[PDB]
Amino acid sequence: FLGRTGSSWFKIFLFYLIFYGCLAGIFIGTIQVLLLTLSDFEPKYQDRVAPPGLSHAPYAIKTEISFSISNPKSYESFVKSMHKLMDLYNESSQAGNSPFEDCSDTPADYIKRGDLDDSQGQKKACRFSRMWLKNCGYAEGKPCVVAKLNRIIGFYPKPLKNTTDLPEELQANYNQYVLPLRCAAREKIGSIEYFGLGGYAGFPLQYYPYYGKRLQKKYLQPLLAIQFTNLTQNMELRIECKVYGENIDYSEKDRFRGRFEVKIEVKS
Amino acid sequence: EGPDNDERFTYDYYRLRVVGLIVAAVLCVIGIIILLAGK
Amino acid sequence: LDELKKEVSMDDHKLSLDELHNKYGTDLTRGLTNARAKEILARDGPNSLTPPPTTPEWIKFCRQLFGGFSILLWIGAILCFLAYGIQAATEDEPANDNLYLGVVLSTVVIVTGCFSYYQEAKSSRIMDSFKNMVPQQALVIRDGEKSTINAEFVVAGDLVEVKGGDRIPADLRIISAHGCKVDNSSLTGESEPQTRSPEFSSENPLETRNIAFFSTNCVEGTARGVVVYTGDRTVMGRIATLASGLEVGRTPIAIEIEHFIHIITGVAVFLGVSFFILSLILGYSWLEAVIFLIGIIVANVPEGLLATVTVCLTLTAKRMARKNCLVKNLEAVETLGSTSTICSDKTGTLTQNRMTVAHMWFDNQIHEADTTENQSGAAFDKTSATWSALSRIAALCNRAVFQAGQDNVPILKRSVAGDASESALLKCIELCCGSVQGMRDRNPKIVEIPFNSTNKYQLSIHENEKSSESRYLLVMKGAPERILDRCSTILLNGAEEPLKEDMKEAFQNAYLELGGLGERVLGFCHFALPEDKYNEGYPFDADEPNFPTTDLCFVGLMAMIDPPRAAVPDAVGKCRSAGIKVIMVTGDHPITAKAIAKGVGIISEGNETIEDIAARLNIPIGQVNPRDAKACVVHGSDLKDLSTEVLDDILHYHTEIVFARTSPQQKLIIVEGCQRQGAIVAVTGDGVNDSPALKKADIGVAMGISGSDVSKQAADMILLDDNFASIVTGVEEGRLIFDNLKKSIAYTLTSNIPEITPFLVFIIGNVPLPLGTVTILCIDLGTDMVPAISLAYEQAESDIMKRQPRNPKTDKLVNERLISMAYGQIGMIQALGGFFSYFVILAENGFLPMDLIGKRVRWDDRWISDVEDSFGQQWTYEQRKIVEFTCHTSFFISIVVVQWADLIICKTRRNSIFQQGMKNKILIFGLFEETALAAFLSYCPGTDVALRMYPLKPSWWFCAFPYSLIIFLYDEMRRFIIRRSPGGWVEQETYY
Ligand SMILES: *[C@@H]1O[C@H](CO)[C@@H](O[C@@H]2O[C@H](CO)[C@@H](O)[C@H](O)[C@H]2NC(C)=O)[C@H](O)[C@H]1NC(C)=O
Ligand SMILES: CC(C)CCC[C@@H](C)[C@H]1CC[C@H]2[C@@H]3CC=C4C[C@@H](O)CC[C@]4(C)[C@H]3CC[C@]12C
Ligand SMILES: *[C@@H]1O[C@H](CO)[C@@H](O)[C@H](O)[C@H]1NC(C)=O
Ligand SMILES: [K+]
Ligand SMILES: [K+]
Ligand SMILES: [Mg+2]
Ligand SMILES: [Tl+]
Repeated sequence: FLGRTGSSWFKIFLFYLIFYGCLAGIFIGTIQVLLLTLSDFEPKYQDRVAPPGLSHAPYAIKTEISFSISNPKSYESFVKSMHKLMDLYNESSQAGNSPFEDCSDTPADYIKRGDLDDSQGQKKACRFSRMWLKNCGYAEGKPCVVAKLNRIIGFYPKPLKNTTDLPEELQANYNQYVLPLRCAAREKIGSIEYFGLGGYAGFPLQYYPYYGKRLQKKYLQPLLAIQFTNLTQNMELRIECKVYGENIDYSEKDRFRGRFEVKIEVKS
Repeated sequence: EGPDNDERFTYDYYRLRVVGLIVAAVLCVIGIIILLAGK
Repeated sequence: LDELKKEVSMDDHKLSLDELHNKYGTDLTRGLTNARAKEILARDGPNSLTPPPTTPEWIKFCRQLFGGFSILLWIGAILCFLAYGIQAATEDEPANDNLYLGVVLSTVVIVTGCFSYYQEAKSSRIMDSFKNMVPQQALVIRDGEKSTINAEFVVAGDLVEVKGGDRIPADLRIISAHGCKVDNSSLTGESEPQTRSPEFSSENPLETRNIAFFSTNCVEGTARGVVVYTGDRTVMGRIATLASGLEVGRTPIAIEIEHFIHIITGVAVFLGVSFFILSLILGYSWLEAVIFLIGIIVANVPEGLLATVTVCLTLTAKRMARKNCLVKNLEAVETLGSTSTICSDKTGTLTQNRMTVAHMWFDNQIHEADTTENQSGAAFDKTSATWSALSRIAALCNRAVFQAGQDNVPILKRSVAGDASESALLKCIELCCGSVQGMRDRNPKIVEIPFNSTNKYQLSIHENEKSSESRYLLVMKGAPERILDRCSTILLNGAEEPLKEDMKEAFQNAYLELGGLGERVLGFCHFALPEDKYNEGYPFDADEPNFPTTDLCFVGLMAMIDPPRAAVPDAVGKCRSAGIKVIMVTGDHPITAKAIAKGVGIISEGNETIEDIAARLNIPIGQVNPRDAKACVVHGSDLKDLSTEVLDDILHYHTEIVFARTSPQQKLIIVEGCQRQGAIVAVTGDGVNDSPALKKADIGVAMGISGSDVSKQAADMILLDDNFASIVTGVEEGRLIFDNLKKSIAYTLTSNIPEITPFLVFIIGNVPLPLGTVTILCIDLGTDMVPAISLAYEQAESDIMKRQPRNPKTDKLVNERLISMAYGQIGMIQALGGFFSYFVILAENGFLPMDLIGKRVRWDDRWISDVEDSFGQQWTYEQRKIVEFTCHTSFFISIVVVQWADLIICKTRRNSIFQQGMKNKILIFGLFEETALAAFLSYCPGTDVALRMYPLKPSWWFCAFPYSLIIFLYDEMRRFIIRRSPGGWVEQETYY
């Protein structure tokens, strides 16, 4: 033929069949032992998610949400993702004492449901009403963005203490139980309005620590609705929403490390 | 610890780099020694 | 074009002096007119040689920039700029990826260009050396007056004059001469002075006395002649053009390189476009379809391989430089290993090029002297009183002297003023009797008759050094038979005795044997003149026989020859044991050529020519079956009337071939004949008459000390110490480097698979990219470099000089067996070890292997800063990318770790590491430096930006260890099978 005879062509096939078969069987074996060394409830390493990311619902083309108020299908793209998220926080999804629980309607302290063990059933998560998100189809004019803190197993988000000076200096400082979120731009051509649990501009600490998908399915993380009823129009406004805390840090590279990058433009 | 389990989300990449560079250097020296056993 | 120049020349030495003048419109006495000479100048053109048109270095460099790998790397470099252009227009990408990768790849092509350019070097100044043989000026007779003119202004027809010490300015017809002798070594390779006279003495113009040639010099006397040829039209000017004009051609090693380039280029374009369409079918945007292709290019092309080859060659050439063997062309480092036939000059190559005493006949006994340079033999006789009598004649009846200031150099190597035979005798006595000058001071010469054409003897009368005599001793030497007709007694073991027919017959026997050995034989005799008949003041007349020259005492015979170099016989046998055919090709006479052939082992004992059979059986040569003769001796005059097909039959039908009295073109023809049969041929030589053959040879080797400038220009290799044993070393080195290149190539190729497979699974699996493009270049250009080179220092696995020369048609540098092992077996194991570490990194950070399938879409989505892992955690864009790049880093390090084992297995093709050992210090160096480089690239701060290399955790380093070990075991088991059964299965499938 090309290389060899039929007899040789066969033997080279019988070899590579057994050979690659063995190699596949060995590869799988090493994957088995790897998995055997891992927990079902907690990942081996967590230093790469460490400082929590802050992500929002409006799917930004490039950290930007520009549209026209005087146009219907101009914002119907951002309403798709906005709906996708909030559709999960339905009351019909949170039914019965299992696996949900009614928690303080005001920001409270942490809740420990034991260890990362299966020695108990599904760890009961705090309910969250999308109805706590006042004012927010969504904002056809002047968007109503929804913030979110990235989930990390066993992470206890710790707010800053009012020992020294603060950006939003001491205003509504629920020091003991709220992780604040203050959006900014100089360039003050807007109108910041925050909505959340208990009416505070933060995340209620009663939703922590997260026990993971395996030990807490259907779990709901707290949301923080932000509305920009800015009196300006037809210009790119670089708005940055920042979260503050002891376990919260940022990076010049990762522009989502505990903060937002939104470029709103109501070009109408 | 409990709420004070910050060490869980931390890794000493600084020491690791110091050690890694020490090792790389020493392996580089060892190599020179064996090569220079005759030039 | 040069087929005309490969033919024997035609001449006009047969014409009379007068007749020759009519042909050139010339005067025998007055010479040409100033006007007629200038007319002929413009007519024929200058008496000069024009160098052939060369290829500029520009075109030579750029021709390498387009050879398979460079072509693919160019397509990659441009395709980078393509994707970059498409980006800069569509979505403003502030990155530098495609732009920088395009710059890097273009640089890789340029630098790789320098390496191949360095390897494909051609240092040739043939025509320049020939031009150096034309004198600046010549002496001509114009308008009846002699004047010096620019030799280029010399034309056919003018009257030229030459004298001892000057170069022949052009081909001349001798019309007048006085004691003129010439050095025709340019045409023959033999430096013994040849007389020139107006008389025609041979039909063959290269043998007649009435022609003098350009490229030769007058050694003594004076001559006048008419110019018959000028410039390019001279006999050796044509040889110049032939030699300088010959097409170089591709070396065996070069052909091998191009061959695997085709193979690897083939699989590259195959998988390249095979997966380019396979991606579009899967619905991949052309934006991405090209990015994957660039990666495929980089994965398939072994970027550092061609440069490795060059370095391995260079390092092999450095070792040979250290044995006095200079390599002018890097590729010639290997040709000697692939050589199946050596065509060797005799004089100054196989031989020392110096008349040396070989045997002596005295006391009715043949004695043998030591002919070797360094005198590696033993003594023959010292005791016999006869010896001292013969020794005295050899010293006394000798007019040769050592040049001043030689006392530093060895006797046999020092320059001597005199003819070759007298120098030989001088050096013979000086060696075994001490200072000859002393013997010539103790015995003052009073009268002598120098060797005469008519007398055929030379005699001398000396004052006997003996005090009790202080009388007159007569000594003489000459033609053995002439000396015999002048002898009455023979000095036997001390005492004289009558010359009976018995001893006279033993003389003839001794004389015939020595002459049969191709040796020049001389007779020696002396006579103690009677005291009473010769007073202490008796005057001797040299002009008229004033003393007896008959009834003298015969002392002995001495024989001499230009002997082989000490190492030559043994080197010839060694070449022949390695299955190399050795042919002699010489301008010298057949009797001498044949005798040295037997001396060095070109013709082995018992082997006969058709002429030998005929003489032994006493029958006509036509009655001899030529197939009964394995040896042959072909004279150039017969070679001339043979067609190439008939020359091919001679080459095919004889194992032991001697081509004697060959011209320079004839040497070229014999070389081409050998090549025509498909053989790789080496030429060894030292003269300008070897230049065409040396050029045409696959490899020409010139002698460094004895070699002429031309020969060393025409060669690929120079033996700087004239050590012929270096050929044996050269062939051995050549074979070793050929095997080691295979090892180094397999090693380099093996790591291609773990660079290809990640890109494929990236498409078919939709997982995060396991390894990057930059990461690949860190391997092929970084870590693999020193290890791959180090394989050039591997010792032989068996006695390579015991095997036959490779068949260049069947035995390739890269075959299917190499690809099967490198690509199908070992590289495949490396790929898995890479993937394993990849799955380990991701799974330990929260992305278990199961959830990875079909996630790249969301993984690469720059706007999704919340991807969910297996544990329910959310990752930003840059966070998961850090893990991904950490995966690139550990996959990279996995390659290094699996290359550890590969380096050790590529060490040997057959033998076990437990047999060959670990005595390669460069290889061990490679292991340490490779690992140092990898660690540095991972842990050095800032490398995460320039190369996207991230620090690895200690446990990460050990992921591929079990795969590294399986490689070592697998290959060790496999080679154990090879050795345990030379049959073929494992052998014919995987044996590189
Ligand atoms: C989650 O809540 C949303 C609230 O808008 C539900 O949307 C309803 O969709 C139905 C049918 O398309 C409409 O008739 C209603 O007007 C919507 N709102 C309400 C309050 O009922 C959505 O269907 C819910 N999703 C799930 C899975 O239950
Ligand atoms: C990533 C995976 C799926 C690709 C696997 C490719 C396999 C099938 C390839 C890789 C190397 C290949 C072999 C390389 C060498 C030879 C020897 C030659 O004389 C005949 C073909 C043969 C035997 C090839 C057959 C196919 C082969 C085994
Ligand atoms: C939000 O909606 C409420 C009614 O639910 C209305 O009273 C109020 O004006 C709205 N706020 C703004 C800022 O438009
Ligand atoms: K050559
Ligand atoms: K490679
Ligand atoms: Mg010679
Ligand atoms: Tl490569």
